[PDB]
Amino acid sequence: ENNYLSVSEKTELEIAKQKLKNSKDPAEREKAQQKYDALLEKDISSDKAVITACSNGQAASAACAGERLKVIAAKGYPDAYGQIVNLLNITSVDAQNQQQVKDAMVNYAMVQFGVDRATAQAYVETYDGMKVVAASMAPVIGAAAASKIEVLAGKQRLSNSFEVSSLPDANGKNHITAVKGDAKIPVDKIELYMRGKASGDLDSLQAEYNSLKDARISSQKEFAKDPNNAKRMEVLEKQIHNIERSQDMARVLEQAGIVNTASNNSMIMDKLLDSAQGATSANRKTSVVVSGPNGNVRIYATWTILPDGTKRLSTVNTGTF
Amino acid sequence: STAKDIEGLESYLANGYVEANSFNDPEDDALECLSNLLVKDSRGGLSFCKKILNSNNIDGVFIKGSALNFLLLSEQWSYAFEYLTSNADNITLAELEKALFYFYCAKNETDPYPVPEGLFKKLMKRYEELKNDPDAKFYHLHETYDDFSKAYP
Repeated sequence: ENNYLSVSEKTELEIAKQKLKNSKDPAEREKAQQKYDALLEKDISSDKAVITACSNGQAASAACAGERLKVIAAKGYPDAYGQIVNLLNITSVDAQNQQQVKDAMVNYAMVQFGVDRATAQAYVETYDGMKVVAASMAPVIGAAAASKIEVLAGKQRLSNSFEVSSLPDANGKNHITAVKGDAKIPVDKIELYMRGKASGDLDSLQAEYNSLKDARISSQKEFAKDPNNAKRMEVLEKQIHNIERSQDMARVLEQAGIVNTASNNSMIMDKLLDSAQGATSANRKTSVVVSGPNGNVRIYATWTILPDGTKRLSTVNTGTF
Repeated sequence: STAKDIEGLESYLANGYVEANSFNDPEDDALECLSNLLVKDSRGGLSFCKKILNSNNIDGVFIKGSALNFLLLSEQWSYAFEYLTSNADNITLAELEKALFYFYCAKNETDPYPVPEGLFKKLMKRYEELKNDPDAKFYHLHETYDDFSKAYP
């Protein structure tokens, strides 16, 4: 049943299944689910035909995802994965295939999450929704193929005169990035931060921060005795401050009529990328003006100059009222 | 392991980022490096609070408030009192709100430190200048100023 797990791994898989079923500790069940999933991935990826199709840089190919699909069918939806596997031959999204990419994402989100068509469409048309959607494919088609699907959906969503692709960072973490010339924008800076979708549970951070704030008000001399107190409060304050600027930026564009659409976000990426072209360490700050039915908004950007001379967007900000 | 934190700081003052391949706001990376240093090594951590509090070549404004706040809550509080007395006309939004907040809390201390003359008027002068900066609300300046004045009428 799990022909490519060692004897030890079969034992661990069974323990994970038991803890998943019997533990009254949600943290222990979450660990057990992760353990079950990691053992299943080792089983599938250790299939001899999966190895042949998925190794030496081919993990994102259609061949690789198709072999993994065959294996998963043998140890058991499959029509949603068929349209998805076919997208893995695509290298660039243009008018020929963009609707093929969109429909496969929509149809998959309906089958996988049980939502109706209109709800699936709204989910896949967002960066954060599409990240959840592609991530949910990884156990079946593999992480590299799921990552490629997220990039493909990004090229379709953000169609304009830049490309979208995935760039590794300092740790091997993928960042979906709009790229043009010698300039780069990690797209979450536009689609999340500029749209008021900064990470962090505002209400959780606010209560942890207000907790420390009252202690400092109650006895500042005592609070100051340990610099850990002021370290935690200042980091909470900054996180809260980033959310509040992120939400205020979103509302500035909102009130101007520049709402959260792919078209608007794509247009913003393209103008920012143009403004960065050929920049130098002399001036690392640029700005563009975008126009909506209710007025204009100036968007300020700061760029990091990378060692190879290209520019990567570091901060994006609007003004306020 | 603090020399790491010091080299992250040195790079922020030099190129405006902690490390090249970090996708964060470099001010946030630097705040972490500064607070990590202050807890592990005060003597060197307060030094970079000064190196931030005088640098006319730092992107972020928040981090200056962080640096000032860290000195006010340290044994070198007096370096911060004398910084606010002379630079009150030049201090940013973040510094002014951290100043107004420190003294609001100091109203509750048993043993408040000796406040230099006219400092409260210099702060209140600076507030009336920065009151109408649209960025004031992100520091909650009008609220912090309300507690500061209702603490010291």
